[PDB]
Amino acid sequence: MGSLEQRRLEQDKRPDDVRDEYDRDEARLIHSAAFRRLQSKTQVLYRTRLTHSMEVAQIGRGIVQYLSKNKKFAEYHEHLPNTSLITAICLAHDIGHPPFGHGGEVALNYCMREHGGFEGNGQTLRILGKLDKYTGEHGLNPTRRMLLGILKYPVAYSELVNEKAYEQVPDKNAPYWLFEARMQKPPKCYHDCDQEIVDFIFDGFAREELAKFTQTEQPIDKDEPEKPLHKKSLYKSLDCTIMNLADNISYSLHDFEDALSLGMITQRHWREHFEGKEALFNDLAKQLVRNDLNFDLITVNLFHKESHCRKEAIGSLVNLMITNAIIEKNQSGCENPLLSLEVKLAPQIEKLRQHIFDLVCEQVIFDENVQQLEFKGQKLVIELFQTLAKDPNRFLPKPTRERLKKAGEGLEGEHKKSAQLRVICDFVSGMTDDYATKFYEKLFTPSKGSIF
Amino acid sequence: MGSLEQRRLEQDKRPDDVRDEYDRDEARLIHSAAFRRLQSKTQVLYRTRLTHSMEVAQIGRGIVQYLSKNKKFAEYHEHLPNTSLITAICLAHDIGHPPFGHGGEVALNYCMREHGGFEGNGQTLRILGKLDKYTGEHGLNPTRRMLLGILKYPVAYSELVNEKAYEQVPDKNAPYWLFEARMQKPPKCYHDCDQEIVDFIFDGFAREELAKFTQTEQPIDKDEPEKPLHKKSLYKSLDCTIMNLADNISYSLHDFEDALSLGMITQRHWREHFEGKEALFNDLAKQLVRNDLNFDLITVNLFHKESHCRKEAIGSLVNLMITNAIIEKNQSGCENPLLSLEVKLAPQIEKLRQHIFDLVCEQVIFDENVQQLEFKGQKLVIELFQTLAKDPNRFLPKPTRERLKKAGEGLEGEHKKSAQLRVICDFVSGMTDDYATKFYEKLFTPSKGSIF
Ligand SMILES: [Mg+2]
Ligand SMILES: [Mg+2]
Repeated sequence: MGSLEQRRLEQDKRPDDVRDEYDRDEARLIHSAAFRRLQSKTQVLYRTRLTHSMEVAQIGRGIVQYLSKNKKFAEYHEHLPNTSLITAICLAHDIGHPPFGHGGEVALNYCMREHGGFEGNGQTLRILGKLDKYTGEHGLNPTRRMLLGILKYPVAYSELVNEKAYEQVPDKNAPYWLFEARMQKPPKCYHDCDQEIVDFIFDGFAREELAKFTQTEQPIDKDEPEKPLHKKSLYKSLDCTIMNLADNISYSLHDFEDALSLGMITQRHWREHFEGKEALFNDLAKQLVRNDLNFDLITVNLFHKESHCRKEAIGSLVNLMITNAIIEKNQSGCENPLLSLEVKLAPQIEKLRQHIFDLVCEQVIFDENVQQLEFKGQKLVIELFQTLAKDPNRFLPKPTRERLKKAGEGLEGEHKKSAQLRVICDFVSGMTDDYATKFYEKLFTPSKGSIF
Repeated sequence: MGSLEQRRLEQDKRPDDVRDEYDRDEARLIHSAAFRRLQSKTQVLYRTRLTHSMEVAQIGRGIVQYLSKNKKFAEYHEHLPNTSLITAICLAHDIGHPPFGHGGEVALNYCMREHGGFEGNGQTLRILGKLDKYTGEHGLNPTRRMLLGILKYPVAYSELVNEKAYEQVPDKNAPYWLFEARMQKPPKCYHDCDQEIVDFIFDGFAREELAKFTQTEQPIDKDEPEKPLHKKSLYKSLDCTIMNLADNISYSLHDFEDALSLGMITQRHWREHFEGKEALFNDLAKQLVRNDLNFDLITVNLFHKESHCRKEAIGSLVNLMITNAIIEKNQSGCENPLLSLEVKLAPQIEKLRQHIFDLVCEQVIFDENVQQLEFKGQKLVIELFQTLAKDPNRFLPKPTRERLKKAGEGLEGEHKKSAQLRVICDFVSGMTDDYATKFYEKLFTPSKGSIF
């Protein structure tokens, strides 16, 4: 089998470069157009995706550091990623996310219904492995282990999608962009047209390991037992578990901290969301003997006037989760360490992390005004994709027109159409929020737009 | 003397934390309000200060890595900073820069003429050591070595300023914000009101070392020999030399790369700026035997249609400077390694780096439209500072009103005034470009502004 430091394309380093291949991955990523676009992309609307990706990289390094010295896990030290690989994986995890976030993701998936759908994490793999113009046709040409580390869902769209969930009540009067977004969310997956990339990631493993590692589950009873739902992938690589843990800690605490600052989560919300289960903080305070973890003391410090009393509690909770990162084996039958080993929190810490994250989804993610803005990004992307798809040679830039022509060669009929719509999907998804707004305004908004 | 890992305020780590003090500095910085503000701050206007600071951190780590293995410099390996310290120093170097960049810096220095002036690098030290609300009154409370690493100019404003350079031809008809900005630029320095911070940084050194390390020079003949000019500090710490080298590589190549993309630097500009001295590339190509360094070959790749041919040359030039980082001793009489040792490029590489950077200043920094926008930031900040200074209790937020009251206590007369204007200067300088624009529009622009 192939090495983990192997790339799809041959790009050997000069003898002047003792940097390991994982550092070369970090260097290419930071100097890449896909990573620099994280500035003009916000996840909530304040906090940009670049800042979130840096905080996630910091948390992941702290996780890897904590594990690399805890001798209870000394048996697994050799399989931990290094500082450069965990950073590059953490800094790349939100690269594929489209403009306007979930509003744009639902939009592109709805437009690509007959052509493979769209999902952000799949586009992250698509950009990293092919789209980014660091190479001709191999993206940034990352190492096998880095590609595996960003593959959060190693199962294809077709193998996971349940198109019965897309079913809608007919409405002759509704425009094409007007629908319930929750019923058009894609499965978390990789795109079928990128199977070659996934083949490379998995050529360094035994095929029985691949079958066990790509196992899925059928979730049941989201509201009713017969409600149709997509299938979920079940397992991620070891490095991916570390990044996914850091990614959730930031969403649970750092987006919570921003919610306190903006006033979207009050102490009344806190004490009502924790009206029961004050032991989520208190019982932990007893076991670890940390008076700072007392529910009433940490509540006063979180909702304190002095900003140094809040950041001290946020950082205390950030440190509490990093110090409670355990590494177990997943219920996959895999014997490879990178496929069988998982990093996660202590069960009592995860209960507290989730319960803080649930208050964030309730007051921030599902705020009426936040959702109204997501729908507008849905309308904008749909209306932009339609127009770019109706006459792509009139509107698209010349290099994008070349890819669309190139994608259709050797293909005819419906396969040619899906391959060319994929290029348009990669063009729109690779837009920044302001670039997509300007592109919308040049095409539709009455008095806006300039030829330069 | 005191240790380099010592902080002004006592904030010892728990036994659960094996992170070194320099990693704790990196962790606090990333989760700090001052570092997160780098998203909404651009240096040129595209590339944000956050992205520039990440690229600088990457270059610095590559420099430290290259030096930590080159055995010609093995005698100095023990004095190199670690990965966390060089990152925190690189990620913090542009924290103090005000809104609208040099336009805002000239603005604040002009307003603070009688009250100590303003300079960005000084505010970086002021934020890191006192202003940031991570602690009560000690900022992020960084280690002594990190504070030293961001102290680019270890000489005070008063000791360097030449107020004859501020002299202006009288103009009764000109508004207060209308002046030549070049004649009101401050010296590169630290603010006199922050001498206590600088005292702490230097208590870990012998006083003779401090006198030699804080030596200055009087530059002569900017245009004419008798043209008045500020004095310059002469020496930086070892870690600061590494950060300052990375900071200049990014400005010389990464801002050059953006200039190619936006069309602000043409191949005609390149071949005319290099009409002579093609040997800046070619002679290096002969010594290192690198055909890619041929002037005509690298020109075709830099100004190529394929974006992978440009990024390959930019990264080749980024790698060429990192591989030519030498560490010598400065002409300071210092015997401490952190004060006597400097990191810099090979003389022939610096000639090429500077000559590329000169084309960036000519076509980008001094573009007429870029300068027109800088002046507008100058007008906006001046008009905002004046109004905030005329009635600070009517306009400033309550916490900022508390600091201004607190800064004036124990003082009367002109010293009280300068101390309270310093708080207003810290408030404006700590604004983001959009926050300062909204604050300007609430106060002056006819139909804009909301009470929320
Ligand atoms: Mg994320
Ligand atoms: Mg800089």
